[PDB]
Amino acid sequence: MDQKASYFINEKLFTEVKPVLFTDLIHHLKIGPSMAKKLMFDYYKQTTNAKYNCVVICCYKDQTIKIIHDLSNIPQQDSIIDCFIYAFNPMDSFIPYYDIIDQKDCLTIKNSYELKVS
Amino acid sequence: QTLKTVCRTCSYRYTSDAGIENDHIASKCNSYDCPVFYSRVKAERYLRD
Amino acid sequence: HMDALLTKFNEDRSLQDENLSQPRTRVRIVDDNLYNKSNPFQLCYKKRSQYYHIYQYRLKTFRERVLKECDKRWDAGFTLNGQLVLKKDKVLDIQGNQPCWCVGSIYCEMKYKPNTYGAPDLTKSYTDKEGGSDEIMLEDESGRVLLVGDFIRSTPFITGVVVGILGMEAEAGTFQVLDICYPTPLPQNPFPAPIATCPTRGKIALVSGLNLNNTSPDRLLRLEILREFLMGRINNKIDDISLIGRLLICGNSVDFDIKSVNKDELMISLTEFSKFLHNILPSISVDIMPGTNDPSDKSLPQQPFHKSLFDKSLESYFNGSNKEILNLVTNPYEFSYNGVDVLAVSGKNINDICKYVIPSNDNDIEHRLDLMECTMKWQNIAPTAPDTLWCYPYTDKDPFVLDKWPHVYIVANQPYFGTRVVEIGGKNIKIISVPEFSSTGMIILLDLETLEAETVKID
Amino acid sequence: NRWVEKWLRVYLKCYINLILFYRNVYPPQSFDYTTYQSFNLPQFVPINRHPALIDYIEELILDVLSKLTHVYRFSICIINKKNDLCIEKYVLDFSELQHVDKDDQIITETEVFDEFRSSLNSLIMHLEKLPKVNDDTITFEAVINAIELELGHKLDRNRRVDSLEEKAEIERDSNWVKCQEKIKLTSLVGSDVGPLIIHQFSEKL
Ligand code: SF4
Repeated sequence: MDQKASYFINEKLFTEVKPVLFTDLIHHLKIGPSMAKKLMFDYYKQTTNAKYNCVVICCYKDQTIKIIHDLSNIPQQDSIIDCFIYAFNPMDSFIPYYDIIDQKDCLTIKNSYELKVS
Repeated sequence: QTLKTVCRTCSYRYTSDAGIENDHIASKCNSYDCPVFYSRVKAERYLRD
Repeated sequence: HMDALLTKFNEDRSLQDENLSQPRTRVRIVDDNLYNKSNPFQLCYKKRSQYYHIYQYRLKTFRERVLKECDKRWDAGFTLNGQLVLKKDKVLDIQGNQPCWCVGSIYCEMKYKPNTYGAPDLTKSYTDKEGGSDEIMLEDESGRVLLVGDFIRSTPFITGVVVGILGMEAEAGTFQVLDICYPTPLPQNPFPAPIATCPTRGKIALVSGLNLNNTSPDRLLRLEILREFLMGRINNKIDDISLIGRLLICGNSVDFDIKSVNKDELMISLTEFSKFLHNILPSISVDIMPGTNDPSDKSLPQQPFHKSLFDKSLESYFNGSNKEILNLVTNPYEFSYNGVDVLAVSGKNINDICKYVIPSNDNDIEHRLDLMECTMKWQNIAPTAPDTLWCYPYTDKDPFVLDKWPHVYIVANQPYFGTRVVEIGGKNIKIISVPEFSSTGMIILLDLETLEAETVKID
Repeated sequence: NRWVEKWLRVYLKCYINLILFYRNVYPPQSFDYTTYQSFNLPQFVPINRHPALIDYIEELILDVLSKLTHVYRFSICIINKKNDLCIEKYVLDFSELQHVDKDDQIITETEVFDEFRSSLNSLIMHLEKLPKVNDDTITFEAVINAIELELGHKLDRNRRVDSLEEKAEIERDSNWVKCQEKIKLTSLVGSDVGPLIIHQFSEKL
């Protein structure tokens, strides 16, 4: 019932139109990447008049990791396990801009040598 | 490095096909009149700084 | 679509059974290389025409080096019906009909297929036909001899290659090629296994350089969108994070061309590199090296440029953490994991040989894979402008392609992926050719569990 | 100030040349997505290099920024070769500017670039969502709906000119002509950063 995420995605999609790639979701919720996949699926499931669809990355790998642009086709990933949905885009192309984000809360896997101020 | 490339392609006529000893013979070319040589002279004037 | 249905099917990983405010730290990385040695390839702090003295220094250093091995590590003179294999290098007594060990260096054909104050193309007429002929000349600095045989084209000893040749003499001018020599092995730096409580150690040689012109978004694509999240958020559920170690770029930090660039477009791509590296630095620690088209000396010993690759947000981390999370390292570096020594090359050192300066020695990934095998074996002068320093180029301690041998050499920016392993009498060496990122990436795990490499197609 | 009209110059470069790209007034193979045309762009904007044309574009932007308080609304007009009738009129604004106030505060570089990236991406969105029929035979011309201007008489009155800056200024007043003064109008999301209020819309026919 986590619609607390969904309206926050709704401003960034709509009231201004900069796309979320991943990092806004992890900044907002600090949910798991599997849970972020569930959330983006839920947004896709509860889509009402998306201006344009997202394209997914595919979890099934076979020594390949490809953003799908042959959406109907199955590009070398035939016996598919799963997909991780992200990069919901208003535009023709999928480009975000990239920025420093808060990560001390958000880092899923920390550094083998943690940084020291010294 | 472009001047050194020009100089070794100029100095290829004195080697048979070798390219690794081309650098010293390129550096020791001294014309009073060559349109890349003086630019290499001031290039090597810069690298001492 | 049914792609969403696959997510609907896979409800088993609700949250991957991670706490997710617990970071599970993966690697106990040792990195013995960082502090308690001088790096030979690195600059001189006091330091902070050249090439000529270096060439004789390589020739003499190899001459005493392989002078120890013509009969110690090769053919006994009791064979060949007592044909004398005594250590005469000059061609004055090579004309004696007994074949000796001809300890000399091949400079047969090295000039440029692609290109006018010096009138180059008129000179290059001599280049094309003679260079196309694959004939090999051996120079000990005392005279050329002809070479024919099968290993003329199969074994790519193109330039700077001190060998001892064995053939039935049969003419003063020419030999066949039955045998070559090598430098002696500088010895086995011990490969460890931490057998008690094995870490399942990190396994990484990922990035060949994120080649990033501002002029193209497609090179900007496949960084920061698939990567920085394969290290941490894009998941193989969950083993990809367990294999991945500490981030290794090799050269090519920002692609640009020098005659078209100015101040602010250099900082645009360098601050977006800062965005990438400060994005991935909480997740995975990084080791960075410039050297071919990112700013450099354009030499193999090349001073790595600190404080320019980073914005003010990221600038204070190298001040805060000295060499742990990131340090500036050169085009060669000996990354040692308590004796798993591995060597890096940004690629230009072999890519100029593989495409730019090659008219001969050609019988194309399986050809170019073995050029850096050769450059590993002889530890020799590959490129055309080496060591390229106004002060202290080489002080008889630090060859640009060094003398201490690694367990893996990294070379970069090839057309295709290539990863074999070959065993030599000294050690075992795995061949790593990580492709340039616009040529489909083919991004690689490296080593250190059973000395095994794993590429993944990033396209 | 000084930095704020640099931002206005980059924003108008992105706006103008992006309208030029999505109307196919120049061939798309000359365009490539980039961040550097003399400055730092917020987004990857498809820019053809063509140094006469980019000279024209930065010329026009340096013309519009030269007045900087008469203009309440910069705009882009779209004219066919077939008729002089307006095909689209893309709206932009110079309302409540920092530069007229000359307030030092506030820089907010990432925040102003954020709202600029939003307004650019909105321009992308409502430039693909109208279709592509008759994709060639379109041209470009500028229009400014401004509140209080007339500068074109400065060529006259027997003036004697000595400095290159006012040579440029006479070129600014020379290049601009008042014209003689609806069918559809579509919404566009503008930037709503504090000092730079750019309330940008679109018009159709
Ligand atoms: S400087 Fe000397 S070697 Fe170089 S191009 Fe001129 S004449 Fe030839």
